[PDB]
Amino acid sequence: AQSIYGGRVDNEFDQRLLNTFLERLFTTRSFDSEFKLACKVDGHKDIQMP
Amino acid sequence: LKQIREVWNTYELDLVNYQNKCRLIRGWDDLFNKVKEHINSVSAMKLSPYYKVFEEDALSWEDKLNRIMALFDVWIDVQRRWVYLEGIFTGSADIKHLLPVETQRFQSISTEFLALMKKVSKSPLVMDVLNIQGVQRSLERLADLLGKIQKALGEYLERERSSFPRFYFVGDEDLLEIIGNSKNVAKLQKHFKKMFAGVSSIILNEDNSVVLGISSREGEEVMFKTPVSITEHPKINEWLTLVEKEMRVTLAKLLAESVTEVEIFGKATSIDPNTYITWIDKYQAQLVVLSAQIAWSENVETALSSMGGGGDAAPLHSVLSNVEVTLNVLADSVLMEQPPLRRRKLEHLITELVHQRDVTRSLIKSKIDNAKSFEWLSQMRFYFDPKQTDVLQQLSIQMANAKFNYGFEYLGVQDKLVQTPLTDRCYLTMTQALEARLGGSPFGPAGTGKTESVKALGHQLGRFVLVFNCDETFDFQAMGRIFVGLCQVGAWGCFDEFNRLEERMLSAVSQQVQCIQEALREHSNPNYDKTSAPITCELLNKQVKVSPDMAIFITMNLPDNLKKLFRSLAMTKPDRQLIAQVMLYSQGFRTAEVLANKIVPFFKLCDEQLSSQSHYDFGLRALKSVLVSAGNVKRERIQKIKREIAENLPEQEILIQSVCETMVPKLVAEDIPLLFSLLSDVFPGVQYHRGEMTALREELKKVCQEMYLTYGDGEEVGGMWVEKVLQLYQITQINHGLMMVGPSGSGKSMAWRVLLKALERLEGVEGVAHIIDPKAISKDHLYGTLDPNTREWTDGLFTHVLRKIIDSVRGELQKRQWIVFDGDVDPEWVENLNSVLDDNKLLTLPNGERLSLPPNVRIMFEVQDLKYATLATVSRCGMVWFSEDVLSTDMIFNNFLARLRSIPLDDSPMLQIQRDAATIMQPYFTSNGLVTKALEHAFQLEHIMDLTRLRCLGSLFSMLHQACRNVAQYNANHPDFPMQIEQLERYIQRYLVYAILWSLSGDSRLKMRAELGEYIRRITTVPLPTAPNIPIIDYEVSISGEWSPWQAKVPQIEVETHKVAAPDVVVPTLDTVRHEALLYTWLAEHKPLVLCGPPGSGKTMTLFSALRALPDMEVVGLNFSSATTPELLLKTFDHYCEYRRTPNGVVLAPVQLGKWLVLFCDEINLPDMDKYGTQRVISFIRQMVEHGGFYRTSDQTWVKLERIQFVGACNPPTDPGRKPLSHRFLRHVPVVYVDYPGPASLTQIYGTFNRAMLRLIPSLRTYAEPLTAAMVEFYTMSQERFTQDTQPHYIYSPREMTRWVRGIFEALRPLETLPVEGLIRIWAHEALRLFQDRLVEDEERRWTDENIDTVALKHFPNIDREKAMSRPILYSNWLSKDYIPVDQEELRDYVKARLKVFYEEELDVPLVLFNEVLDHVLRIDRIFRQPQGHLLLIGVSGAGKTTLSRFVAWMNGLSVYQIKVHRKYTGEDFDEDLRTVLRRSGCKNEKIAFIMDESNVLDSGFLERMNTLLANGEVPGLFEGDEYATLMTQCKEGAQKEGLMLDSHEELYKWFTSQVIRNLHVVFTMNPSPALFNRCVLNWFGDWS
Amino acid sequence: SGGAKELKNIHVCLGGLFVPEAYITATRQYVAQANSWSLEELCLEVNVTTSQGATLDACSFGVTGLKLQGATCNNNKLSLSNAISTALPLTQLRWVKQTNTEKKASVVTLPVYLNFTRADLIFTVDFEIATKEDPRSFYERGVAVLCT
Amino acid sequence: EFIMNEYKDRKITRTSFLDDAFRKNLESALRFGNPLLVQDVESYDPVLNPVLNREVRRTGGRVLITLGDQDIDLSPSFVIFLSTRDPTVEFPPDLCSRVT
Ligand SMILES: Nc1ncnc2c1ncn2[C@@H]1O[C@H](COP(=O)(O)OP(=O)(O)OP(=O)(O)O)[C@@H](O)[C@H]1O
Ligand SMILES: Nc1ncnc2c1ncn2[C@@H]1O[C@H](COP(=O)(O)OP(=O)(O)OP(=O)(O)O)[C@@H](O)[C@H]1O
Ligand SMILES: Nc1ncnc2c1ncn2[C@@H]1O[C@H](COP(=O)(O)OP(=O)(O)O)[C@@H](O)[C@H]1O
Ligand SMILES: Nc1ncnc2c1ncn2[C@@H]1O[C@H](COP(=O)(O)OP(=O)(O)O)[C@@H](O)[C@H]1O
Repeated sequence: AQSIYGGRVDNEFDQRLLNTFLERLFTTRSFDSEFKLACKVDGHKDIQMP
Repeated sequence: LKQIREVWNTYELDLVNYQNKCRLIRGWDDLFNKVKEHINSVSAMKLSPYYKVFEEDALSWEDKLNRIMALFDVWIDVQRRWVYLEGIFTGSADIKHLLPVETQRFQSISTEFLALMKKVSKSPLVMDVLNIQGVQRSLERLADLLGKIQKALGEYLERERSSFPRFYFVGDEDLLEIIGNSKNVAKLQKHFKKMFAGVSSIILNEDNSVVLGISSREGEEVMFKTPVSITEHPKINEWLTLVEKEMRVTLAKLLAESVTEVEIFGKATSIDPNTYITWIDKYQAQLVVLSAQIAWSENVETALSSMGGGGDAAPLHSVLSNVEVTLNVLADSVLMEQPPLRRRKLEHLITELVHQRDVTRSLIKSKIDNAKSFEWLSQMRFYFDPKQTDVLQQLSIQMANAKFNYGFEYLGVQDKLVQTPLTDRCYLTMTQALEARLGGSPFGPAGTGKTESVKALGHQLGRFVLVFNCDETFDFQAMGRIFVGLCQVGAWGCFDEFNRLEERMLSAVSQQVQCIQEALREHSNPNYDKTSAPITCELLNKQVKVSPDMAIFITMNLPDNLKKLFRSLAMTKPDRQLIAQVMLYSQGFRTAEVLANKIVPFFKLCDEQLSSQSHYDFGLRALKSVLVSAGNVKRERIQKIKREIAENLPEQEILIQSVCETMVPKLVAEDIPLLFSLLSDVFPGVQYHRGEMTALREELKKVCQEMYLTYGDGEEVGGMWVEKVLQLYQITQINHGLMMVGPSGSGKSMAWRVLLKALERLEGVEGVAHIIDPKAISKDHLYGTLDPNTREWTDGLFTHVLRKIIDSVRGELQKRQWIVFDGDVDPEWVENLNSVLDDNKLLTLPNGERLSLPPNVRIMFEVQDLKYATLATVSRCGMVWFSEDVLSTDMIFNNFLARLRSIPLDDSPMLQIQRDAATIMQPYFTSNGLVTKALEHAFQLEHIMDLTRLRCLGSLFSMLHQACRNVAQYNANHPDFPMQIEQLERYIQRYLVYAILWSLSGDSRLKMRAELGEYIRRITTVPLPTAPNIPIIDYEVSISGEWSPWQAKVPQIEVETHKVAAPDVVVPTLDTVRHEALLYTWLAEHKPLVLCGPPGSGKTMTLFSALRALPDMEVVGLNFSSATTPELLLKTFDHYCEYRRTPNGVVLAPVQLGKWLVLFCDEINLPDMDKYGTQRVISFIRQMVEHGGFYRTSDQTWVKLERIQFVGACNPPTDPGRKPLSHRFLRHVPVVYVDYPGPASLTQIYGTFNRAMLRLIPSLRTYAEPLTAAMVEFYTMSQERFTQDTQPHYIYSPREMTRWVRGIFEALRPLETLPVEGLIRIWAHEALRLFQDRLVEDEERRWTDENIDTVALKHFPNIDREKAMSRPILYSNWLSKDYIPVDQEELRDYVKARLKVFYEEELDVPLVLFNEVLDHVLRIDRIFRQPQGHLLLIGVSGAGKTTLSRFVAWMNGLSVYQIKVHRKYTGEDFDEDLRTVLRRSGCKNEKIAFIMDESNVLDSGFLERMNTLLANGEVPGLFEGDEYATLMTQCKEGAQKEGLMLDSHEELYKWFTSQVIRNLHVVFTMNPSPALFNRCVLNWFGDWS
Repeated sequence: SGGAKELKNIHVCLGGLFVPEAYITATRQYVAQANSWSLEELCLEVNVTTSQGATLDACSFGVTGLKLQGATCNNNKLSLSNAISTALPLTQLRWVKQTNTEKKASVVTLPVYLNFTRADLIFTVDFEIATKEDPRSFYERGVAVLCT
Repeated sequence: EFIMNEYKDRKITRTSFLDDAFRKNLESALRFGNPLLVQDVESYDPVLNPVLNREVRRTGGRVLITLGDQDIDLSPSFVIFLSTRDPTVEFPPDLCSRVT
């Protein structure tokens, strides 16, 4: 969030979006099999985790 | 070949003297370019088939030419190498030990070269030495030897740099100084600043044989644990490396001891402030901060290790409490007075402890226990281990996953940066990238903290960080060795702004950086982590070993070569709030959080609400400066309260007081109320109080009374001015180098002069100023130069002044010296002063000598708008804005009246009459009832130039002085019955009105003057002129004291018949005599002025006649071309003036004793503005006018002008090439708008000439008045229509009627017994050839014909029904002898026959004679018959203009001459051609046709040469020295062939001008400048029908 | 016609102003001069009205032209909508005493841009979201108030 | 290249106005009598105007061209070709009227 991908970010709000994505993906919860990579995909569908 | 053979017998070697008392050759230009020209000439002539004149001579001369080229090409390089290496081998000491083999080799080479120089000294002939055998071979051998020895010197320097890697930071000359001046270590001490990080001097033994220790610029001193002595280590590199190692070791030992001591303080709580201060004083600031960091980090780590299990008593709370206790102790300690070094250490400790607090307080107390946790691993953690024997391994700094070490390089004391979260992430990402062997590339808007953050990171790790600034501060020749040094010492690099480099520099340094980065990242290969063979890149074609410590940083605002090698971070928005809070807390301020929270938005508003000027700086640097100033103010208030703890002073008032005291001087008049509104918003209910300075104000008041100025206090008159003076004093106290900036017309100069007088009176310190104008003086002569061969240093003006002040002669420190730079600031010369304005306070001359100004000297600039100045110069010094609202009009009037009542004009009856006049005129100036109303009215009317208040009032004051002088003269003429009080009152009042009318709106059209007069009539009650249908401008205030019209003072003149329309014959008229009176008025006061008017409006004639009318005026006529330089004025002085040093100072006076020289300036606005919008000669003349002198470039001495007055004339600025004059120069010189003469004025001035010529034939004398009326009235209709908007050449002037009269007189000159219809037909012919051939449409021509017939009928009705004589109205003097009118067919046949003969005997293409060609031939013939007949052929190209001109010139026998213009044609060649044609026209009488094409005009200077050649008839700036002497001889001889006497040079020049007048016609062929349009007859040579 | 009073009463749009950030600053200064409050004691409070109520409270600054890109306003309570660019009529701008209280989880910081392209952050608005909605969804959907 | 091949028999020389040896090359070609190809005519040299105007002073069996000061013999078949490479340039009337 700070280095690497965060280095390119300039304003606060895209940094906030980057933080949101990073926390939603990079977590111990993602280890659970029924972890949604993206919720409400076309509404009814949801991307699961392999 | 004749010229080539004669010139080769006179060349001289031009021997000069050298510092080693030897001989040298000067003038490479003369001895190369002319020789190359001779080579070209011989090659061309032998190439050309007309070589059957000389065959063997040309080859001999050519081989001699090639021999000269070979010998001189070798000789110049040999001389340069010899002088440079002689300087190196003699000036530098210890050379006997430094490679003595090359010393003896150079001794032999120098012996041979000096033998050759003795030979060439005995024979100073160019070929006498060429004929000496063995010269060329010996010269080539010397060149080879010099090359070899120079290569040896270079390799020795490179070897020495390789020995000590830090020597790569210095240049070759400085390295030579270091390696040569081993005994004089004080010479080495100045170079230590560049090589090392912080040390500036090395503390040596008493006998200068043992290196006891080091120090720094600030004053911090480090004693070496083990001193190294130069005795047993004599080599410079050896003991320098030993000093470096000893510095590392001493730093390590002191760090270990300080850590041991700080463990005692950090054991628990209850820190004793007394012992804490002793510990701080004992250890260096770098070591103190390091010890605090190490203690805090190890304590937090131990506490976390304890907490790892869980809630184990929370020792983190204890660590936080200990940190809080230490912070409270430090906050208390800063409130008490401390030494500056201890203060800086204490502030660094406060900021670092604040960071250490914040970390634990917020990020760690959120339930963290693990010692391997990232949120603890994220922070920069210090680990000190003194067990390691190696110096560089004991201290280890680890950030995130990176594990750096601490290179123990002394950094002096550098200001630290508060660890903002932005700076925290910057450290994180830079450390992460450096771990991955990739340089960091932060980016963002400038002034956000990129370079400073990188430097702070480098200082944290102990790395020596080099900063390479971007703008104008790159030296690519040294960049390679800089990179080599960085890679060989493990230093850092931080480019301040990498994108500012232009493409070539950017690409080159980017390639170098790419190579460096690839070599660096080779150290972290996954399979080559263990580096066996050291990684080596390729710089300067050598394998430079790469040190892992080395790192490169670049900042954007990114190249493709470095995208894959550099990481980037955005620091666009810094954290101003936290920075301000921490800085205020470190300064002892209580409740710093609220103060920061208020101050940051205030500056953000100041970037928003206020206006936008370059000098404004609301950046982060300014905020920090304001904060430190506020800390100083708070400490000063605490100290003052003490002498009558005390933690009750209101902080907000202190903060706003610091803000105002720092910033208000830079504010404009409009912004100040806005600033106070913003203060009332952000800081409500808080008041700002000015410093009283009552001790200085009394002396200021006394000076103002004795300087006739007006003193004030607050809201009364002058309050703003005196406040500005006080702010100037404040800026003088704070810093050196301040510049006072404001619109021209404020009290800038007066402010500093008065304040210097006040300082001299009050403090008792004598103040001597040195006002220097740098624009007029050459920059090379401003600072100095080194001649290419001798390399002798001749100091410049400013250099000489600074050397005189620094030299222990007089007043080095007991007197305050104020170098005031008057003019405009621009990069060209402020480049040198950049190093003097900053904290370096040094002047590095090109010779190499470094000059530091003593503390008393203050380098002030006075400029007007500050728009072409580099931001570096502006930021390096403070400034105060002198708004135009400061200098109030009423205060101007008060100063004027006080000066008039005090200073006698003729420096008691004069003083009495002045006081009476002042008492009379008091109710007008001071009262805002007449003069102020008139001033604002004149400002809201239109004027030919921009209106400046100071000029418009200075002209008024000058005319009032003249009125007082007139009254004095009136009393002088009549001793009895003197000027009575009532007559005085009437005269002074009416003259005051008259002087307002001619000062205000005196440079505007007649309608504008009438509007001003009507407004005055509305706003005054004094006696106005009686007649209400005549402009007030027309009248004159008689010495009796009544309105008398100027027309009554207009006399009549009767010029002689042979002087009709003569070069210089002015006939008196209304405008002429009135402007003559005005010029006398201004010229009495020695006040320069310029007459501004349309071309050919009677400006030069009027002013020239006025000047020569005065008996004490000697006039020298100067022409100001575009390329006119101050050198022209200097030459005029050196020719017509003499320098004497007998007075207190050198004084320049005319050679003619008792004569007031005047340097008349043709087209004073013509000289072109330089690329910084300043005219060199204009600034030079302003320097002469204002300060009454200048500086001699020869000896840098102020010479004052005596009996020199400047008067000029110029066209309106709207015309092409007319750059408006500077406002500073404009206020000195009032201008008079000389408009085209009115109808009645033309009637009178030309009826004089009509009567004069018609007196020749008595019968026609009775028709003079109708002829004049018809001429002027026809010109009238021709002037309303056919304006310049329809056609650019449709301009009409009273010069056309002069040509008209001259032409009619020439026609009647040999003729006699003409009837009335004859005079009318000649008049009609001249009207047709002057007013109709210029037209471009047939409708215009028919309209002109109808008007000609109409005016002929209405003006004189007694002519026969024939229009003039017939329709064609033809004139030719070939058919008969006199200028008799001819018919159509006979003239056509004659012209056709002669044209057939012409193209048969000279040309090759047949010419057809159709109607247009015949008419144009007739016109050009008429032009050639009249001397000074100059023709303007406008028409399509290739239509026969040149051919027809040549044909008619051949018919009339005029020799044809034209310029052979090529691509590389220069001004000097054109002037030589002008000299040749003038010589053939003045002497050796020869009617010459000078046919110039539009393409022939290659430069505008040629057009100016034509402008001065045509109207005047001669070029004053063309004849110089030998040319003048030879032309004088030819003129004096040609005088006695034609029947005149030699007499004097002046009358012979007059006769030469007359001969050029009669024997030179210039014809201009142009394809479809207004000044060039006039003084030439315009012929619309239209395209073939 | 009215001097200072009308200069505040007018429902000036924010899209057309040349420097609308300067307008926000000027409004903040006006509210500060009112009651002599310090400039930093003021934070923007935004309520969306309708039908041009114009019930100004001597601190409300009715502004028009703001476009909510990505959701809708329901009595000042946001709600994600698939239909984008819902016009917001008369979003009243109020300034009140900042109590430095912790903002509840039902608030979001919406960046207010001028152009359709987002390259100029004029100011930020804190809206209350619906109960079911969450800040993460709003942040990722890209909602942002637009003046034009 | 078409002109180069066409007049290679006459040793046509390729040069440009930008070349500093342009005057020397012109003198050599004019004396010997060989065609010349001067490209880069945008920066036209006004020294060529006597040649373009065909001012032939056939005096005393010596046809000469007034090039600067030293007038050189006008050899027959002195064909100087002017050329350029850009199609957008507004030539001055002096050069335009003297060429096809
Ligand atoms: N009370 C006063 N204080 C200062 N100058 C005054 C005062 N009253 C009248 N003056 C006049 O105002 C002028 C101040 O201009 P000053 O000489 O200080 O400026 P400068 O640096 O020479 O030029 P400029 O300001 O036009 O660039 C002078 O002509 C001075 O006589
Ligand atoms: N009142 C006059 N009496 C006599 N001659 C006059 C008068 N007015 C104009 N002239 C004539 O008009 C001409 C003006 O002279 P001059 O060429 O010096 O003009 P100028 O205004 O100084 O020109 P420029 O602006 O080009 O320097 C002269 O020939 C002069 O004799
Ligand atoms: N985080 C910070 N804390 C304190 N001062 C800072 C900080 N960042 C920048 N500064 C100050 O700003 C001034 C200029 O910063 P600079 O490094 O020139 O920025 P830039 O790299 O954009 O030119 C420096 O004098 C520095 O003291
Ligand atoms: N009236 C004419 N009759 C025949 N040839 C003409 C005439 N006027 C011009 N020329 C031809 O034009 C050629 C060059 O004209 P030139 O004098 O250069 O025109 P310009 O002076 O307008 O450039 C000459 O060779 C001449 O033969």
